Amino acid sequence: PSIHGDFSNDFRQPCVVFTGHPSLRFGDVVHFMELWGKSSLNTVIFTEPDFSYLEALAPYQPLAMKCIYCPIDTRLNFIQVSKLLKEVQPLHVV
Amino acid sequence: DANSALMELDKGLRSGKLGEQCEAVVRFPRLFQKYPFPILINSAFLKLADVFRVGNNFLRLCVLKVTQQSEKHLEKILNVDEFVKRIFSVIHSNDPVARAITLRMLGSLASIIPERKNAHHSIRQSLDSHDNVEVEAAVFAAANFSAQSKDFAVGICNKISEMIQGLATPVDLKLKLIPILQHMHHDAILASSARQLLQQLVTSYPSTKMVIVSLHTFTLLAASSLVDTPKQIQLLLQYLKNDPRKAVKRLAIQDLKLLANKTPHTWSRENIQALCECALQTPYDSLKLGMLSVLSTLSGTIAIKHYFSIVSSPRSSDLVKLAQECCYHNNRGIAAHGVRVLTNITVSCQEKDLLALEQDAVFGLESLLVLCSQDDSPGAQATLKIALNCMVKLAKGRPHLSQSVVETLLTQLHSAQDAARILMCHCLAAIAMQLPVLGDGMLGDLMELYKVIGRSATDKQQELLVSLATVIFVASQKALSVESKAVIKQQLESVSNGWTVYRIARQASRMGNHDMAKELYQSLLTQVASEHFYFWLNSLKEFSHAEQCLTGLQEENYSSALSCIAESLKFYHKGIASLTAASTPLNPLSFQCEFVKLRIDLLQAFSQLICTCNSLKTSPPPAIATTQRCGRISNQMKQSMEEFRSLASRYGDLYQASFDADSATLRNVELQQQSCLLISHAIEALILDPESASFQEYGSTGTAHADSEYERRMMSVYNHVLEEVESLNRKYTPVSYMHTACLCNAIIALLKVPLSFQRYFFQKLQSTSIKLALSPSPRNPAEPIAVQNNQQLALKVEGVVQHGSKPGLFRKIQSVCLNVSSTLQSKIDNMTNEMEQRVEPHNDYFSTQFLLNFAILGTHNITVESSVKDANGIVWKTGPRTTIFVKSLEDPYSQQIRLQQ
Repeated sequence: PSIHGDFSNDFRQPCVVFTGHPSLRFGDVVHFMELWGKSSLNTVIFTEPDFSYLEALAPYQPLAMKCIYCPIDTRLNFIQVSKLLKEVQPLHVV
Repeated sequence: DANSALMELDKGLRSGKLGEQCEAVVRFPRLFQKYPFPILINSAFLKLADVFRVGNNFLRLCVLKVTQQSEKHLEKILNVDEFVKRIFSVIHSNDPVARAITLRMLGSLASIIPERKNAHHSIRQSLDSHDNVEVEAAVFAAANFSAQSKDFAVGICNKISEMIQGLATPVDLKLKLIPILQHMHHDAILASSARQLLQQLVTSYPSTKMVIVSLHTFTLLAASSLVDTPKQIQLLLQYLKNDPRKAVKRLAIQDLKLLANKTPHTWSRENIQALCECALQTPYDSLKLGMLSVLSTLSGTIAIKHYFSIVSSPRSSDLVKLAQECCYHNNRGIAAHGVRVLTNITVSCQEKDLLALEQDAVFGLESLLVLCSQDDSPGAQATLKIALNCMVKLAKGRPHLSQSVVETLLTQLHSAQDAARILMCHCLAAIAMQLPVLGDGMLGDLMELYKVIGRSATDKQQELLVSLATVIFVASQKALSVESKAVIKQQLESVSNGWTVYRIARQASRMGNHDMAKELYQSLLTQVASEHFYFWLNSLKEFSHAEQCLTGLQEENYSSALSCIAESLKFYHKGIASLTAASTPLNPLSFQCEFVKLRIDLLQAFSQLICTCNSLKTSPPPAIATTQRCGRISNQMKQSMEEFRSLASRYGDLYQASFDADSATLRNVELQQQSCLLISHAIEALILDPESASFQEYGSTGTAHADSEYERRMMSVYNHVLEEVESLNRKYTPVSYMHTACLCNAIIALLKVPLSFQRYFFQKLQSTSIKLALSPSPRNPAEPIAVQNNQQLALKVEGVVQHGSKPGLFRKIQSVCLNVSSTLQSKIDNMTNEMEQRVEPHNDYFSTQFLLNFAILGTHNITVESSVKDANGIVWKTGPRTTIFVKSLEDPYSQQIRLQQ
């Protein structure tokens, strides 16, 4: 549920940690974005769209934390949008 | 070798013999005094506890004695619960003497266990027991718990009320149990119930014994609970007035004495009327002395100002006439108390229709004096003390009487014994010290008195010569004549002790007559039987020589200024070489060496300044290149700024680092620092930026305390130099020669007023030191404490204060400022962890927790500084300046991670 407890006496370096809100402004993600954000040995893996990558690192620059913009999106793109529109063609498009 | 004493004495404790165990137990308080740190204290107290648990009831009394003696170390015990359990495991025994001893131990331990419930239950259970030693120990422990706990106070209030007026438990036990009611001030209604019970007791048992005990209890309740002290003062006035017994009256006297010492602002006008009226119609004389002693202690405070308050003629007031017929009384002590009262009325509030009493006052003193001069008894000596203190205070408050004061004193300096010459010479010394204009009015008369001492007795002779030559030095405010030097000299060649001449020499060095200081220091130099005392006397001789060279100056003559300054520097340098040779590890003379060194630096600042003023007459206007500062003289006086400002800072550093001197030595250091600021301001107002001065001394230049003649002449010189600076502000060219002449006259004016070696140069009264046992691991010497360079270092500095004597005589330690810093010793340098913490000691202990962040790679240097904060607020920079070494290691996994990254 939180760092406040069982995470203190079970934590194991190195790890894979999944943290709080991806906007990088509130949660437990700010704590691990600090502390560990001092060495180039570690990396942070941004995976979620609709939040700007460079804007999230903006309060945290200057910074030595390795960063890879690896966004995973499942929403349909413009090719299948065209397929959808030529499949079930409407009278109007908004 | 800290715990080794513990193992030695506890090896003594594991004997099977009672004697060796008792010896170790009674040897524990010395070990407590030697190392006061709570690790040793806690360990030794637990060992005392489990020796107390199993014992043959005589070891128990010894451990009780040790606990009674070492009361101030009781708050340092860490494992309190185990200690108290081991002690408390004896209440459930069946030997009544052992139980009584254990309740006495609980009463001693009361401070650390105020709210332990089983202790209160044991006190209540054993309090109504039938074994007398158990009962007495229970009353002791109930008195000691009742001073701190409140629920215990109310329950024992009910219980002791019942057992006092239970009509069993005979009168000796009632006398023992009334102080339980004394300690019973915790709550308002509790105090009121105790007050009603005490009033019922004092009207119910009208004896000599119970009335005395109940009245002392009742007044301690009143002086503890400040809600109705005037009611008890009132009740004491009826007990002192309407009671035929005598011992009750004597307690009323000592009671009103305590209450007037404690809370004098609550004394109402009709209370003083009642006390005075009861002091009139008493037939006895000891009672008269007691009441007027109470009124004398009441006269030294603001109770008189409440008494003589507007909204009757104060001549018709009871106090002043009572003071008159007890000032003109036959007995000496009542006369001393009365003349104290009259002097205190005179020094206090200034209404017009009291001034006639002034005349009466001064005549009273001399009348009393001629009664107490020719008696030679310790009571008459105390009467001399009281009379002369009144003389000093009377001359101090009203200066226009003072001249008459001093001349009367000289009359009784003609005809009195060898014990009355002293302390009258001291009174003359004080009066001629702060108020100097009368001192010369003695002059020569003391000469002939001093001549009489050529053929006086021998027992009190040396102190008497010391007193007479001291008041000679004080009275000679301008200088001493050559014939005066000759007569003093030939008299102490006639007879002297050798230490008497040392006291005279240091008195002369104090006042400023350095030529007789030279001669007596020569006399000491031929004398004396040790190395460093010889070097010390040689140094003092050289200082006196340089100061006579400084007295040989002439105004508006710069040639003699350079010559005499050079002579003063060479004699001071022989003296500072002698002082450096005189320094010892046992007595590391630090104030004297620093004071002399900064005096040398002040005179060399003066020498560079005077020859720099000569440089304008010894160089061009500037150069052919310069045609808003031009010339080398501007750079030279900028260097004068640097030197004088640094010198003022060093005077401030000497002020802050002493803390053990008196007011006079500190004020002299302030005089030297103010001289440095004076010269700095004078130069930076004349030549270096006149433009941004714009002040013209907008502060007060008058109405000074003037506690010494040297202070007054310093202040006069300061005001004259500032007047010259204000006048010569922005009229003339920036270089000028009126500016250089102003600096020259300022230097001459500072060096004309000689010097004053004060008390801390010779004798040290207060000695305070701090320990600061650093315990991260304390190391050894060059071995550093290893840190892992991923965690901080818990320093855990702990300290204790050591007092030489009379704990705090002049200033008292309120809080102590510990500062810590680091330094990278590998070669800012690790200023990132400068830390500060304030400590309030409990009795003597300092306990703080310091975390130091060692982050980079290297060996670091932890320095710890102390700083005492006093009651007024001035910070004092003493301390051991403790340094310790750390090495920063790294985790091999972290090293491999950093190498891979």
